[PDB]
Amino acid sequence: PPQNVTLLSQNFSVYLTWLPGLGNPQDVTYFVAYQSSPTRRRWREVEECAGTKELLCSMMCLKKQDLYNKFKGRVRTVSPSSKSPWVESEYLDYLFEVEPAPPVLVLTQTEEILSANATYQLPPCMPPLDLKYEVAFWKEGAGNKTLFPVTPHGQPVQITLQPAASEHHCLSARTIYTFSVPKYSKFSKPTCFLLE
Amino acid sequence: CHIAQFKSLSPQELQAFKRAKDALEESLLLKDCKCRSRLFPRTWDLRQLQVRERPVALEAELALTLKVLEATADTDPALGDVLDQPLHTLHHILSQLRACIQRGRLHHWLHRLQEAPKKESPGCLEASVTFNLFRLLTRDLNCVASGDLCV
Amino acid sequence: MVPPPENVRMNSVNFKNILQWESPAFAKGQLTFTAQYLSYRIFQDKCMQTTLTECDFSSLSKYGDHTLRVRAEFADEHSDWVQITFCPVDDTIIGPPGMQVEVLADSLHMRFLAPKIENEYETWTMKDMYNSWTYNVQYWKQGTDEKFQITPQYDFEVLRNLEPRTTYCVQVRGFLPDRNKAGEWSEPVCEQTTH
Ligand SMILES: *[C@@H]1O[C@H](CO)[C@@H](O)[C@H](O)[C@H]1NC(C)=O
Ligand SMILES: *[C@@H]1O[C@H](CO)[C@@H](O)[C@H](O)[C@H]1NC(C)=O
Repeated sequence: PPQNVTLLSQNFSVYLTWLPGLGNPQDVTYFVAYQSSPTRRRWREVEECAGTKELLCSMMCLKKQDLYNKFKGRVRTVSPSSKSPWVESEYLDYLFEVEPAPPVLVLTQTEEILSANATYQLPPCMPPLDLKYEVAFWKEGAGNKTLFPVTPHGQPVQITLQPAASEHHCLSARTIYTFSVPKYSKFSKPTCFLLE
Repeated sequence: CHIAQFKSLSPQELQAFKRAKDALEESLLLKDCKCRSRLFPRTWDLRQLQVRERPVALEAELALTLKVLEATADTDPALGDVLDQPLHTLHHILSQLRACIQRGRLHHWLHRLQEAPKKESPGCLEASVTFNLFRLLTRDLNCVASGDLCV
Repeated sequence: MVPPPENVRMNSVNFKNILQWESPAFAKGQLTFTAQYLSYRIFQDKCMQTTLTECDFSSLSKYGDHTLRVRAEFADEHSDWVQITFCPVDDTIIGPPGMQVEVLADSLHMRFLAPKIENEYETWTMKDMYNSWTYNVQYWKQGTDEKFQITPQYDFEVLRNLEPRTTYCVQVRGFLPDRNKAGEWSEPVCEQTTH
């Protein structure tokens, strides 16, 4: 049986992660199922993850899954000749434990103005969440980073640009998801180039 | 209609609802919550109903939620203090929803909602209204407040 | 009978709800004031036996109406209930947004920062509380006192076609067209455009 099984959340989605058993052979295979807090009797099995050897399974959206109540998952190692007991993870409430991903910045340089939009690869079945993005802007070689106010998702960030050209400017964006308390994300990798 | 303001609730209000939901769930651990029929679980979503029918569907669900939670609060004082602010907010939302609305799926849903209190145990009713609270406040209320935008 | 509090009002800027009253004259000694809010159907109590003439009600729900009450007590005896009604959604006073104006040659670039709510978080500002929120910008050249009004669609705006070597003063305020409610103007910031 897997030693540490964790139901974690990242990139707006939920995953179940385990590790191989200490004595488990190399031909080890894993089967995973999930249950919801409202219904403790049902233990519906994940079809896409059934028979997987990948130590990682995705439980983002499954049949008859409720993301508005906490749910848990279990995983077992199924040998070709034996089956191990199910190992259940902890309950995960999606609306309060979802880790947002950094946004994808789209840059458009209008005359004396730089517009930075944020685009998101949200899951199709994700609940409607409040997503806002803060934009840090700076010059290469200097630690002075100007941090702009949070902007709602679907609205661009307009940065005033000086007439000066042939300069190294870089941008990054951080997602702030707010349901009851703000959860921040890591700043996106700085994708930057020469302007004007 | 001034319901558009309920598209998103203040995080402080959502914190209060979370506290109430946790307290209600803890009480449910002891009570026997078995339902003759899963009335609250809704197979269809308000989106499937016409924009005009979405409010009346939510109003009936919200009225049941309020009624069951009101009784639970009166029965247990320990739940009364934590459920007070949630109940106040829910009643205000209910008043706006009613003041907003001047056979099919909707008729059966309304009949089932009306007959549920007189045929189901109070414990399972309060369990159903508890586990549907954020479903109603984040998925339904948002679509109803959104109006034509929700599709 | 000890006198009730006088001039009981609720000043609430950016949902910073504060109940204020004036302590009535009483030569017997200092008066202790208790305040309560009608939560649902029962009157819950804050600011119990508060020597101060001020109570904080910012913890109140921001949705729906509330009924507040304050009274004064000296030892066993107490005053009468002084009851007011507070509706945070519309009774609140919209504060002035922060202003960041930069002169860029012959133009002004202004960025407006939404009035923050201390009870809420930096993500939840007064822009998200009111879905119909918009910004009104009023600018004028110094001396002429001829105001010009614009309504930016977002929190950033550019004023162009400005005379060179000339100083203009600008203000910004939040507005709610669906209810015709306007916040207080920001302090006029005056900036010079040169070459
Ligand atoms: C499981 O986690 C523990 C830490 O408590 C660690 O010692 C152990 O190595 C982990 N299991 C595996 C297979 O790495
Ligand atoms: C910014 O992106 C959002 C979606 O990510 C889009 O709805 C909006 O129109 C964009 N604004 C622009 C391109 O100015």
